[PDB]
Amino acid sequence: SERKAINKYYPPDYNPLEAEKLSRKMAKKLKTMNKSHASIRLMTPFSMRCLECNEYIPKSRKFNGKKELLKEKYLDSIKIYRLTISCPRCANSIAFRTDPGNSDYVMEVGGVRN
Amino acid sequence: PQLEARSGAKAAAYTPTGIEHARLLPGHTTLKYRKF
Amino acid sequence: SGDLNLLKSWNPKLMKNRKKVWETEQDLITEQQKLNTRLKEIEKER
Amino acid sequence: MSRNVDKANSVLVRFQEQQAESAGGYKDYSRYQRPRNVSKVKSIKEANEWKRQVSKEIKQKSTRIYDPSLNEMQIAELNDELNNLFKEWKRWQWHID
RNA sequence: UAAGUGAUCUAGAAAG
RNA sequence: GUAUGUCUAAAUGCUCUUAUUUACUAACAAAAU
RNA sequence: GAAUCUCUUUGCCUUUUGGCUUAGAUCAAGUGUAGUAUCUGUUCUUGUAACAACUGAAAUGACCUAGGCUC
Ligand SMILES: [Mg+2]
Repeated sequence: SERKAINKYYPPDYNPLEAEKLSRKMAKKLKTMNKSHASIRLMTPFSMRCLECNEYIPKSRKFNGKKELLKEKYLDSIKIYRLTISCPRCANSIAFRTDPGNSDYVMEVGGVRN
Repeated sequence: PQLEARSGAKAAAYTPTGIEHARLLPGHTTLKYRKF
Repeated sequence: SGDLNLLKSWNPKLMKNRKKVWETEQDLITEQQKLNTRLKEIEKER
Repeated sequence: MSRNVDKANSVLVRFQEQQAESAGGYKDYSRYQRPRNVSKVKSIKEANEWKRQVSKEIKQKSTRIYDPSLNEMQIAELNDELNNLFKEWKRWQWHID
């Protein structure tokens, strides 16, 4: 019952491998886990303007974003991500990408950096 | 904001709870007195 | 605390990620160099 | 598994759900995505549940699309989504029984 | 001619 | 200290991949020779 | 003289604010620290003739009191 709980109770018949298999079988059917744009909490490094309503969301402002994987990676084996945000006033989907060549981000049809 | 000051406190009487408070437990049943 | 993003995997400005990127570049870069030289040699031969 | 979703789709929970399904017949038709092609659902109860779910979805869609910033494109998009939902519902009202 | 005996604290769980 | 809130009418088995994690959480704490 | 309406000034008006704390703290950081959680595809699904038998189903509505014949 307590966040540092050592052992979760299992039923008396719990073939772990079998259980895993079952879960897998019922993971394609599952709504969540079988989808993109999984949530995340992030502060905004770019400090940018929301292109619709010009709301000047500043640096380090916290948002409940959606992180999604971009299939087209950078180079070969180092992934890059789309990080969706909403502007506070108008609900326009701002987002950005993390191209690690410059050790920084790229704006993605959301707003503009300034 | 709601970080707000105040105007007045309160005192309204409900049905007692019947909870065994630690301090409320008995202690110093004997009252002292003066000499006269 | 201050800047949250600093405690995220996806954040590229996180140092680990940067290191990884560098490593990737370094390996790939090396490969390119190896191939580049070969290409040059071939050109010379031609 | 912060933020609850992870917890929900943690293996143990999934296993529990499966067990429930097996013995007694507790499904959560909220939890699984409704199938695209009907007529791969021989049971009636399941079909009914699916229909209910779609109705709920439609209702949800309706509730949001009358919001004050009406000129925004999300609302417009939903209008098509709403239509789709309606169509789905209609389909679910098939005439096998 | 006589050294070298004994004194020994502790001690983890929750939430924040 | 892993926030929160509204919203709810009453295909089947199969196998193969791993020396990893699209992992998530930051309420917690912050210095040199 | 009395009734009323319109404008200006004075009075009355949010000529502007409902807490405290180290101005609450900081405009900085390869972070550290604690926790919580599991994944990749590919597939299985005989004809012809003769003899014996039937000539026809389903829908809802027209009669009578769910049942019974007719159209
Ligand atoms: Mg507290």
